[PDB]
Amino acid sequence: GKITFYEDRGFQGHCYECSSDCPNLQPYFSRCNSIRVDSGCWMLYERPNYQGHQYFLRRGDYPDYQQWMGFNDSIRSCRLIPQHTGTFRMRIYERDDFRGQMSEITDDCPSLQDRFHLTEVHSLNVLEGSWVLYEMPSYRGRQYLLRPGEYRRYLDWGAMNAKVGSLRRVMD
Repeated sequence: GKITFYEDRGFQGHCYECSSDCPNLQPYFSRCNSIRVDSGCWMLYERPNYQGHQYFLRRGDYPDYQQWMGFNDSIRSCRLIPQHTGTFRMRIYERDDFRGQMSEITDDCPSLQDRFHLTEVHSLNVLEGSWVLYEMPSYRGRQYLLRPGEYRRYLDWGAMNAKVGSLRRVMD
């Protein structure tokens, strides 16, 4: 994977090229107002150690931070997301700790409201592949990376509430 961070918009100013996970990008650049992703699927984070607002980016040019639905120009850590192939799989649950009704999801869902008549998910279990959870339908709003593993409370994917609008498999 290869991603380049620019301090100013329109691919101007001090920049930095990255090809791996980095838990603290501050030793390399101070702010980010545009990005070129040459390859790889990336999750970017507002704060060091993969904290704060999260943003999903794939190959392409992003001339302003609005293009990754940014809240501000802070990008201080990043993950190169492993690219799974074949069946992605996750189980979603109505209640904490894998309780309540369970639904299995093995494809993209642009509206959990349309598919399940749900506005919230309170726990989920990611069995295969990485995913991005979105606050709003059609892959909009706040974003949260779901790697394989257990998420027994919504707090575990970094959200401040259980609102879930859409879910996307991380694919190139």
